[PDB]
Amino acid sequence: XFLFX
Amino acid sequence: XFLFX
Amino acid sequence: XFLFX
Amino acid sequence: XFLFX
Amino acid sequence: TIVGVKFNNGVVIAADTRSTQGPIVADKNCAKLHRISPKIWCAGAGTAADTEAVTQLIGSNIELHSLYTSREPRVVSALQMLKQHLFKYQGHIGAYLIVAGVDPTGSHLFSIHAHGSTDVGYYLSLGSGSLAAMAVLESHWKQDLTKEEAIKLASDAIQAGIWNDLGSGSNVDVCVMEIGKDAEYLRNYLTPNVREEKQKSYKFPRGTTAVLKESIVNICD
Amino acid sequence: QFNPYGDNGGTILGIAGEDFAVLAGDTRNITDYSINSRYEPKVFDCGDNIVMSANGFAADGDALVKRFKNSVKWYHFDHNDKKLSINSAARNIQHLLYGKRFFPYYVHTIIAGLDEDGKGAVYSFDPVGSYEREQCRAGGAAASLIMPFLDNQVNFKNQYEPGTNGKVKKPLKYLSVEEVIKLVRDSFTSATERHIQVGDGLEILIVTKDGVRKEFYELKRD
Amino acid sequence: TTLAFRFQGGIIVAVDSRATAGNWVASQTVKKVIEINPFLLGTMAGGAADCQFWETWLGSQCRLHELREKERISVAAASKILSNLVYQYKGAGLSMGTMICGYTRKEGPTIYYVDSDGTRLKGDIFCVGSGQTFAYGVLDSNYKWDLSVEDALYLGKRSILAAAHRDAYSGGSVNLYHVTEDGWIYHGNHDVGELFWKVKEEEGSFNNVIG
Amino acid sequence: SDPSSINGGIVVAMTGKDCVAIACDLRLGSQSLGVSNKFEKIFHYGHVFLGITGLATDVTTLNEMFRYKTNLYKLKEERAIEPETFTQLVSSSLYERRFGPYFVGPVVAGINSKSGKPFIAGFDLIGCIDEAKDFIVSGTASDQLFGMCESLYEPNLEPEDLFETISQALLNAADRDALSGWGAVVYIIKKDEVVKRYLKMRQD
Amino acid sequence: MDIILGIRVQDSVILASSKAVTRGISVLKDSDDKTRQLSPHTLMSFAGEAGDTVQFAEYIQANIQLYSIREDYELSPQAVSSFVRQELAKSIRSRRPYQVNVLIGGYDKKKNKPELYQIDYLGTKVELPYGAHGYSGFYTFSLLDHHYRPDMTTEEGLDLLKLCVQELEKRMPMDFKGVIVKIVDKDGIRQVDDF
Amino acid sequence: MDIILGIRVQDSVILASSKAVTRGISVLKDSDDKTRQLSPHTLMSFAGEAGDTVQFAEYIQANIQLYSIREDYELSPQAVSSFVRQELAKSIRSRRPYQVNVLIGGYDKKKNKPELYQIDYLGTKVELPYGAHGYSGFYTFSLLDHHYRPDMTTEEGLDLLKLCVQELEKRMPMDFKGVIVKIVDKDGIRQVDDF
Amino acid sequence: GYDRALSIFSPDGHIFQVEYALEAVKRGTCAVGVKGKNCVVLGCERRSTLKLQDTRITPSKVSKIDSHVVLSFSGLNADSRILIEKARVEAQSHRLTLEDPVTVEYLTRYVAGVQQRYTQSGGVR
Amino acid sequence: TQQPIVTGTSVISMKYDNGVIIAADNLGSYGSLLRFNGVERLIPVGDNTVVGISGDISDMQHIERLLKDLVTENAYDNPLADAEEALEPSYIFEYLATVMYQRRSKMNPLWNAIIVAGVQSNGDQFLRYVNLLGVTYSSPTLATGFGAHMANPLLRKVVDRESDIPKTTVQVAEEAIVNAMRVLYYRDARSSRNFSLAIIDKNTGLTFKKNLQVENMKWDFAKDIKGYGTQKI
Amino acid sequence: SIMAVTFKDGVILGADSRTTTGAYIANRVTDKLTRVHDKIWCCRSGSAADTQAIADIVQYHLELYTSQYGTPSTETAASVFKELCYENKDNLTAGIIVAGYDDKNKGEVYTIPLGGSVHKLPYAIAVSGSTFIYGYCDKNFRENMSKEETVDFIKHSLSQAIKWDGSSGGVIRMVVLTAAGVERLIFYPDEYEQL
Amino acid sequence: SIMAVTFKDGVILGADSRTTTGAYIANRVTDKLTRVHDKIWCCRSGSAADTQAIADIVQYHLELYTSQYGTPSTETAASVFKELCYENKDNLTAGIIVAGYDDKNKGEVYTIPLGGSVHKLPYAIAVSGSTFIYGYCDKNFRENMSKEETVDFIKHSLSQAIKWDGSSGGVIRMVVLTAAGVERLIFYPDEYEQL
Ligand SMILES: [Cl-]
Ligand SMILES: [Cl-]
Ligand SMILES: [Mg+2]
Ligand SMILES: [Mg+2]
Repeated sequence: XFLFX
Repeated sequence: XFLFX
Repeated sequence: XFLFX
Repeated sequence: XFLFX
Repeated sequence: TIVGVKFNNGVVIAADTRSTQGPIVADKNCAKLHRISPKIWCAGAGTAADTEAVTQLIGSNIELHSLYTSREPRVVSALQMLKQHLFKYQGHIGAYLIVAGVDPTGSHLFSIHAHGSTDVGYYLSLGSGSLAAMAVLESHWKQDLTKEEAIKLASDAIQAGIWNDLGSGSNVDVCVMEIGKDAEYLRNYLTPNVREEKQKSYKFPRGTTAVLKESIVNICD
Repeated sequence: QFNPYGDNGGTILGIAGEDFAVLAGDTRNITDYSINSRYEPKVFDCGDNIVMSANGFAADGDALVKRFKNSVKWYHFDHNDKKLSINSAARNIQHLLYGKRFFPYYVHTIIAGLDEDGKGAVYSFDPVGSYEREQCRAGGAAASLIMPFLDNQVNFKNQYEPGTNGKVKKPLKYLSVEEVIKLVRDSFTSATERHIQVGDGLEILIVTKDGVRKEFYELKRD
Repeated sequence: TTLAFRFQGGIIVAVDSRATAGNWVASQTVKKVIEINPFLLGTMAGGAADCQFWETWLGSQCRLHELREKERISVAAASKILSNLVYQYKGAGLSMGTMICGYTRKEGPTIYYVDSDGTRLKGDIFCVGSGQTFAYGVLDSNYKWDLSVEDALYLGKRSILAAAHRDAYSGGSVNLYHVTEDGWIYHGNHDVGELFWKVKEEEGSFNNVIG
Repeated sequence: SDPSSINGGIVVAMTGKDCVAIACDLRLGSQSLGVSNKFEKIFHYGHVFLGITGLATDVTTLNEMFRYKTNLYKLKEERAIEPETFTQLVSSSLYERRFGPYFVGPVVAGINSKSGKPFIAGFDLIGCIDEAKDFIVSGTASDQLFGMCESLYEPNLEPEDLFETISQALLNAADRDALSGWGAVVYIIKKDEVVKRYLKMRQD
Repeated sequence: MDIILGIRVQDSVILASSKAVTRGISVLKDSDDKTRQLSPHTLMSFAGEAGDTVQFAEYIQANIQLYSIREDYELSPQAVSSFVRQELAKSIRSRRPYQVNVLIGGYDKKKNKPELYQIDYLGTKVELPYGAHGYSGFYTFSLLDHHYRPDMTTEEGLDLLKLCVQELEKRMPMDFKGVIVKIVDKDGIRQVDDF
Repeated sequence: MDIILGIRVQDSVILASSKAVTRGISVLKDSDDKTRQLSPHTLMSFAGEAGDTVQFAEYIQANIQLYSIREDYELSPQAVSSFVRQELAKSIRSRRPYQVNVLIGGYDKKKNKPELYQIDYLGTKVELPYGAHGYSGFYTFSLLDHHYRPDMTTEEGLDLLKLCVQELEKRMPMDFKGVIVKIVDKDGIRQVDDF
Repeated sequence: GYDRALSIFSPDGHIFQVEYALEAVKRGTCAVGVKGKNCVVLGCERRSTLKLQDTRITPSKVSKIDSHVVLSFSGLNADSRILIEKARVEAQSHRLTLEDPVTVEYLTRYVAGVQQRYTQSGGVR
Repeated sequence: TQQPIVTGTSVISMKYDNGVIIAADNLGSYGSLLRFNGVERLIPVGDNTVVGISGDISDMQHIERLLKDLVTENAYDNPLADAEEALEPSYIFEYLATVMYQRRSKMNPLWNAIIVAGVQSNGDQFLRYVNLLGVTYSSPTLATGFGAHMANPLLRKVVDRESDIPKTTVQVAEEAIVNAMRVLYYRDARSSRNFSLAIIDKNTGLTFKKNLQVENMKWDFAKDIKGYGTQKI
Repeated sequence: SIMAVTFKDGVILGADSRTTTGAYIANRVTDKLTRVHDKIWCCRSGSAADTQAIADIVQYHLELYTSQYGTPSTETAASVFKELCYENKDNLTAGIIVAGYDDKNKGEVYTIPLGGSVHKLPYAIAVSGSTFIYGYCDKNFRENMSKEETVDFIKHSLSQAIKWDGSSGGVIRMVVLTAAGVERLIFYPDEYEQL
Repeated sequence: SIMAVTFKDGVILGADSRTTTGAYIANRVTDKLTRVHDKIWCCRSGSAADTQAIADIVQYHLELYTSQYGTPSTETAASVFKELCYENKDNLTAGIIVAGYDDKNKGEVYTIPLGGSVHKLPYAIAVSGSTFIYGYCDKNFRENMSKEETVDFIKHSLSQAIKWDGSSGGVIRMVVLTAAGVERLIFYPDEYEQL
């Protein structure tokens, strides 16, 4: 897997 | 822990 | 287990 | 545990 | 609870006298202060067998080294030999030691951990009571301590461990190593935990126990 | 992962006489190798001449004693201020404990008082509410140290009559309150020497027809 | 160790009195027989609380049946109340080995084995607990249907004694019951300490022991 | 699967006035099953007595080992080994197997033939020495024995009194442990005589 | 490899050993002899892990047969049991331990006494009037505690064993396909042909 | 709860069910009847998890007995088997599934034909000339594939079952303490008193 | 749910809905029960204003609750079916838990209990 | 069930003759000993109670709101809210103790150790501890986390038993607390130099001291320490 | 937090004094700057035991090297460190910065990170348990900086690390390596905190 | 890498544009600065899904708040964010910085870290995926800074984060909140890299 600064 | 023949 | 301050 | 900056 | 305190003309190490199996006190008066050499003494915490065995082995090798070189052994030799041995076994020999002594170089105070790390300090504490002991050492330690001040500080640091740590208890053992003097080992220096008189005597009337058989054992040749 | 249970140490001791009963406990509360308190009572007067102690996980022990004290209060309201007999109290506590059979109270419970014939009574419970009336019971950390000694000195177990070839047992008899308190004091000083979680102070609650009296005695603080 | 067996003279029920917490001997003075009603008995094996609570509860359910039906509950009905209850709790972790023993005119002397798995069995001989194997060996070897009441009582006592000796988790004292048409009768508490030596001397067995 | 609590059993040692006592139960089991009621856990090499609790195969093995070592000692030294020296030998021999230890709780008892001083000592499985004036305990009912000993024991007991104290200490400890009992033996050890008594106890 | 029993009577030692060999849900054999003659007056029964049992038994047999030839002398049952125990006591701290339990029944010709030794896979040796290995003990030990008399004869001992086998057939879950019975006395080792 | 067999012959269905009830290393009963009469011409044998088996069997019995009273009519074996399958098929996606395997032997009075249904704990129903549950099938299926002939008589069917039981007693590891045999025909349900 | 109290007390202490239920019974075809020394007989009237009836399939006035108990009735036919079903279910439930068929007194006490419950439950007549 | 992300370190307290003292450093530490200071962990409730909280900061802020909420609630339809029917330390502690235990019993604990320090209406000193397990105990000296290990031993030298409380003055007690805070700064990796100290005195009321710093630290001896044994330079 | 910076006259090594066990500070006055030769020094991060063992061996190798082949290069010292770290990477957790002064090569800085790789850099900073920072204020560092500028640069950098981090703390120790010799610097918290 | 800084006229929000799945950059031009009200904005770190879901709900709450009670405070917006983050801390991974401008209160910055706690600060910086830095060049930040300074301060700070870190990258986005209105700024790599 999932998108993640 | 408790009792237990 | 043994003896172990 | 052990020592470790 | 084991501590080391450096003073003007030497080093003093102290320890409690409690040995434990789990939550049980196996020995109320065991000696945690070890003679590596006449003027190099060790305080041991952790696995009781490991601290004794590792202290005796290095002590034996130091004695042989002293005979070979015809010189009084040095604390750095005991330190180097201990740390290399402990490092080799990657912490599997659970010995946490405070190494203090006087030699031709001067007075030294070191600590060794089971994995083979060493430190240098004016005051050190090791074992379950180290935090209770260190609190006292941090509160009352000063530069240029006298021998009388150093003994008091060391014994007070052990007392903190005895009272506040469940792992530590019973009496206080002190060893004083002063430059140009014989090391003086004060076994049971303090005995602040004396068992009070029992209310009753549990001495039994003779013949109380039922006996199936009796026989004389032959221990002679 | 969050563990809802802990061990606060401590040890408790109940002994039943002829016309009296004692419930003793050390006053030391611990976590791991730290002392929380040197004086934290865990033996409580619950009213109706019933003394109680729930030793183990202090949070569960406080919760149970609180709930039982409340049970006594509501028994008075619902049954015209009727006195809760020690046998009735014991059955009530079974239901309190078994109520949480699948999330148990991690405590060993002892209550003491007089039965309806005015004779000394001690009941002991497991964590899930199985109970039994006994002359003699130790609970908690140092139960294994105290209990065999009580077998020998209270119930005279393994003691035979001198000269009888171990054929005639030493006869059972009721001990005085004075003789019982001696065994309690010696039981706890012994346990203090050999168990790191036992020490600091000993609080004894004595129950007679006259009511509930307290005695306090110092123990070693190492 | 608990046993119950059927013979000409009714039912013999024998139990020990030991409670253990692991290897710790918690008690030697536990009552592993619940008296329910004058013609009904309950034996307890396994979790002390589980047996004690639910067999005490069973006695209440049996009393209600008799109030609502003006008739004492049957052994079959009483046993099924307990077995249906434990089946509801199946998988939750209840530990109970149990024998419901009683006489009624319509059934005669009846023994039902009931366990926390939900098993309900009718049988002439049962042994339940850690020491059941030790009891079975003595019972099966000397069991006859036409045993005398005095011999049946002794065999039950002897079978528990055998288990108490060999099994680490059985012992203390032997509690004996006899169930007939007139109800159940207590045949006393026999401390294993005194009983063992008496039995050894009189019977001339226990030749493995020194003394 | 805990080596020290498979077979079960206990040893206790006590000092008196010019005497020592060592005692053990006779049970050997396989967990719940009682196998033997004649398994003695106390051995002697001359006038030095060794009790061993724990895994029974290691109890037998260590007895055979210390007989071996003390037999060779006597041949070379031309005298029987003393308790103090034997204690150091037990310690040495156990720590030699530091990372593959014998699962045992040994107890040494005896009187020094030169000084006449009563001596007892205990060890953990890797050979740490517990030297004690009063008493030493070992086995599956060690907690029970610590309780009994700490309350019953007083110093400078006469042999006949010390016998009663150690006997009552063992019997009442064994009766509160499932894996201990099935008979008991008590050795009363004076400077130049040793009495061995079998105790009557409950067989459950 | 399940049931091995032993009874020492007045003048002999009786070993009873189950005949079934099972692997999975199949009984491969119903006539298996779980015993080796170590010497003319010493018999060893065995039970445990497949392969290990026979391999260990035959190894011991060879070593005792070697001693017999070398010294032209029969090793005492006590001596044979002590040797066997030491081999198992070595095994338990090996790379791969022998998982074998043995009974050693022998007649000592010097003492004119029958001797029964029970040794488990750890090397836990014990001398008994009767013994067993596995779950058999749980039934047979209490039974033998009742009916065993020390001055019993061989015939009394065989009837006592029948009682043990009948109890095992009734209460044991698995079918062990009966037992082979062997008697060890002053005249040597013989097999009871019908049981 | 181990061995349940079924054979459908010309004019009847034969169910054979093991008598042993074991828990641990102890055979508690040697006379257990692992069958319930659902209706006068429909019999169900069962094996699986303790408690679940009897609880499920009695539950089905009650529901069929209820249908019989309500409609004053005997539900066909096909109908009873379809009901039973659906109850097991519900069970498998329950919080705690019934771990019970059943054979349903019935005589259909409308078709004048014997019918044997085999349903596992998942609710996997199959109509067979002969069936089994557990490890019994591994021996009995190949045996029945050989000696079975469809036009056999009840006596032939009983002899065929004896062959099955004799094979099981020889090669099965556990002792199932023999079988109770019940015949379902046009005249109802009767138990073979001696087997 | 519909909660209204339909069965309530009147000033004179009567419950009219229960009493009007008895009137429905009085309208019902006659049913008679006579018990002998070793038998019971249940007689039932069938009104003859209905010709071209199929007596094969038409609901019978006497219903088996179990193999040993029977129930006849006077009043609303549709209402009777609900009591008969509940009774038949309870008969099989008793056999399952008590391992014995119902006594006639027990089955009666159950049916009477159902009839009573509908006299002081909200939303029901 | 949860895991604490941002936490506060030890809270230390002790009783003296006329009241109680409580102190806590102003740091929020992360998992790998990272910092985020600017966190007040002493909550004054009324003018007779101070609540010192350690553990999860998010849970601490929730408890802070509950106490603020509690004060508001007590004032509702209460003419004696600022007098006889004012909130007591015993009331505030029991509320918190109740919450901590019913949260642990729902397996969703508040990951905190709490010390309630106050003076009761009759002038009795109140000091009691509660944690995420709902475990409660009282002592002349109370401390959480590292404080239990290092602060308690120092504070117990001043007040070892109940009889020592009357002999202990506020000047002595404050010195002991301030010394103990320095030791924690030396030896605790999650401690900070900045801390808050609160005194509740029956005669002088509640005194709240913020932005306090550790002073008179010993570091000079560090220059003489070279290597780890054999190094001479 | 450790760093080494090359400047005009030589190279400066700097570090903190904090040793941790969990959250407990075992040593608050640790000397993390270690002498392996007169003008070859290293900064130690990771395991205290591992870094000490490695430093002690490297010192032995350079002492032996000096006896046979005379004064060794900083590159040579770095190579010996890498060899021990790379070959024993599986059993070691040591991150080392090597700083040395040659009259030919002046100030050189080599980093041996956890991999056991070697990198020659103008300066190196490792923080948060041996996490070497690329960049780290590259505009803040210039080549041929003054001694005072270098001391100020390291003092600030380490101060910021100690401020954000709890692993780092106590006093700031520095070692200055130049032709002139070896200088030891110490900065106490009260000086470096107000930065 | 996200930060918000309070200055004389208002507050500035800053962030990078990189979204990662493992080491793959899913979005290299991400807008991490999100509008919850006209002059209330937030910086999103942690789960992209979680932060979006929360921001969308907070925007709904403030829209509804504005309809009933008029313009909400930055404190109110922070409270709504905390409530969602604290109550759902078990199922959520969101690190949020809330920056807003009131004419009464001027520029305010609130941080809701992973705990679900709320902290009011003059400025906030989070790097490496929700890791808030205390200190971060406290001497570099002064109160009542000019807009020109503030953009330079954030540009440098984020530039250093992008340089050392691989999680951060792409363009630097800023949002300026003042009485004047809302200004959006973008800085491309070629400008900010040479810093
Ligand atoms: Cl170091
Ligand atoms: Cl996004
Ligand atoms: Mg103590
Ligand atoms: Mg025993």
